[PDB]
Amino acid sequence: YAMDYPWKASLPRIETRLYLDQYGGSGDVWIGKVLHRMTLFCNDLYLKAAKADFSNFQKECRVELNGLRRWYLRSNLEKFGGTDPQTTLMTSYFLASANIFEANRAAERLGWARVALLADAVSSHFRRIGGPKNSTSNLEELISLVPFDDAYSGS
Amino acid sequence: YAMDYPWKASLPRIETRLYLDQYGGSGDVWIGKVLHRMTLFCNDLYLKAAKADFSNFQKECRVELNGLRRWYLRSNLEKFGGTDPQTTLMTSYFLASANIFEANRAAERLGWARVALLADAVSSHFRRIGGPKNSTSNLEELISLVPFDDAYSGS
Repeated sequence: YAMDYPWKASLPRIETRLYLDQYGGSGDVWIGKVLHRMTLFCNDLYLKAAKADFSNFQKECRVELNGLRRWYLRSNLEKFGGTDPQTTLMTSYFLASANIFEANRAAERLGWARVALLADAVSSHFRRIGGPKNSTSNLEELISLVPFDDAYSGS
Repeated sequence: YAMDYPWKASLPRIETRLYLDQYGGSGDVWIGKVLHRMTLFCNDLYLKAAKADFSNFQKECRVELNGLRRWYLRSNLEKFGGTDPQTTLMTSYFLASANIFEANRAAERLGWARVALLADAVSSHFRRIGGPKNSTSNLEELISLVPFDDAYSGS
């Protein structure tokens, strides 16, 4: 994994799932003059911390895409663009949630993935008419499909 | 003044101006059993006190007038409006400045003026077209004339 995925392109979440699938724990032994183990270093407990918090993170985020689904399919924006909405829906939430993965900054997390899906289905719409020379529908009103909050939606 | 200006028609700045003409200071003399004075509140420096409080009130009454009159021109609004827009600006800003007379509430004083132009001048526009039936544009766009404060704008 390290030779073909450099630091420059690795998401900070993909291998953290894969690191569970590669880690033995305290069933792994160092040799020396005499073989030995290290329990401040390797336990069956660091996994128990990790298979607790990452597992409920995997739990608590897949109900969010379940909640993020219908908004895309109700705000009249899913109609045009790609061949199908669902593969663009799951792609745009992956890179928007593999980076930020803690339960206190969801408002930044899901608000990222919304305006992720806003700017590309309209990027599709401009080439399908050939640029902004022959577009007539007003485009600064699509920005209101994100709900109005005071602390965010001003600027 | 007190026989034709009820409490429902008495404004807190046109009142103060109309008492300085009948204010005496220490020149007002009281009659008891003996012709006698009372130096404390019947006092001549009090007349100079409020008049020192009243000039510096009016000094911002000219510069917010000059400040607003350059904004109303460039905003392309004199297309609409009454045939005398300067006095229409006068009758709108005064109706705020006679109400709020404290200094550091200028943002309340400017906003009450700047909304009540573009909220009134549109009502002239509908008297020609018949209502909202025969409209030809999006009337929602007319807060572009309003300055952007990053806290105050969106709500």
